[PDB]
Amino acid sequence: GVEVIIALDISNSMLAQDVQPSRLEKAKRLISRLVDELDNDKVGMIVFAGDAFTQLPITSDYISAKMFLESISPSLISKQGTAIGEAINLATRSFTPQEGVGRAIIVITDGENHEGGAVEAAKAAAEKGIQVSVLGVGMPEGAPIPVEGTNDYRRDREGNVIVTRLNEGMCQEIAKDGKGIYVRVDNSNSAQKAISQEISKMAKS
Amino acid sequence: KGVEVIIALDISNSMLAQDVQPSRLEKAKRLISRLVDELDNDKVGMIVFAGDAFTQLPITSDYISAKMFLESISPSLISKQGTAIGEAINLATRSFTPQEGVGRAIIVITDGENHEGGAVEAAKAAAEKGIQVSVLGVGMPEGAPIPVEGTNDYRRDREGNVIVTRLNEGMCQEIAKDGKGIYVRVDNSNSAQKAISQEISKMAKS
Ligand SMILES: [Cl-]
Ligand SMILES: [Cl-]
Ligand SMILES: [Cl-]
Ligand SMILES: [Cl-]
Ligand SMILES: [Cl-]
Ligand SMILES: [Cl-]
Ligand SMILES: [Cl-]
Ligand SMILES: [Cl-]
Ligand SMILES: [Cl-]
Ligand SMILES: [Mg+2]
Ligand SMILES: [Mg+2]
Repeated sequence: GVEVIIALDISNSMLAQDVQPSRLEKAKRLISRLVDELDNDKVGMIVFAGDAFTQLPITSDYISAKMFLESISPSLISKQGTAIGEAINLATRSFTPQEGVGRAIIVITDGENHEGGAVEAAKAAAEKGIQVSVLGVGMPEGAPIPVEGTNDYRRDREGNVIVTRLNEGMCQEIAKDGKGIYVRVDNSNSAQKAISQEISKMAKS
Repeated sequence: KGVEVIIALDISNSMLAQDVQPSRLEKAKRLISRLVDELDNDKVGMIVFAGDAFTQLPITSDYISAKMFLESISPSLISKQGTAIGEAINLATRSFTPQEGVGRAIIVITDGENHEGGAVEAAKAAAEKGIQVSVLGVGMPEGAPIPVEGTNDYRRDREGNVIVTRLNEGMCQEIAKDGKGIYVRVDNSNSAQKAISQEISKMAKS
């Protein structure tokens, strides 16, 4: 039995629709399916934008895990930014006291505009027997972010349309130093299958 | 007291932006349809333009046909891209009846974006022939991306970057001023249509 903590980016950029139906909703589908492949394991979830917080404390209750998953939206966090380092640090503190267990942190993000700290956070996790993997959601080419109520798109401080890009290089550096894997999430089931197989390989270690 | 009205409609790719509902182009068509409903003893013609301009509807009192010619308008009518407002205005001035003593208007409907020059001179030359050139500016000055039909993607430049298109209010205003017509911004209300129909009515009565 292993412990998996998901660190899900819920910043505004995750509402981009360059993966269907959006980055965030694709990420929630993948998590749900990830949970379905778990056996006698425990799963927790952190959400982050400018801050990070524990959305789901580490649990074997998969029915509740899916209900908590389905209620996630960017409105859970008002402060904006991409605080991957804080999320990883929170996750490392969020595992159970048991020794001898395989432990994974799965960061699901577009990796965009992270100031600094994720790489070190991932390094610190790795040296505590935790493997940090990153699932990169979005495309490097860039997409605008639709606004639900209106017919407009998200705008920066100056009032210009925001184009958000997947930053794969950032995602890759985190995963390398966190001793996990990186995979790009696209419309297929490829990312979910790749991370699920990394989980169950860790389980048989 | 009949007048002659020629509409010069921008059908370049930027008119597929959806910052006015349902799009800049489709909003323009709906406005034109209502403009035609307000005509009485009048004639109407239509030109579409992007990189080139052509006559979509020769000047006519047949409003039923005018509306069905409107429906067939889309950007695929012209493949060459650009914003050839001057060419459209110049074509419009050649398209009116020869008859002297008749009020005549050219109504340019566009986001006025990336015009290379000529429009203001063209509008001035129309004005010197007694034709009043008005401009209905569609879109947001603050910019919008251009969705691609059927997909969840957006039009991209050569380098792969999302295109953002803005209404250029300044350019639209210069054209209307020198053309001796009015400038009005098109938004989601019926305000632009009523302003222009008012201008047309005012012309017919003077
Ligand atoms: Cl999936
Ligand atoms: Cl951070
Ligand atoms: Cl970093
Ligand atoms: Cl912009
Ligand atoms: Cl274009
Ligand atoms: Cl209207
Ligand atoms: Cl021109
Ligand atoms: Cl000009
Ligand atoms: Cl861009
Ligand atoms: Mg973001
Ligand atoms: Mg254009």
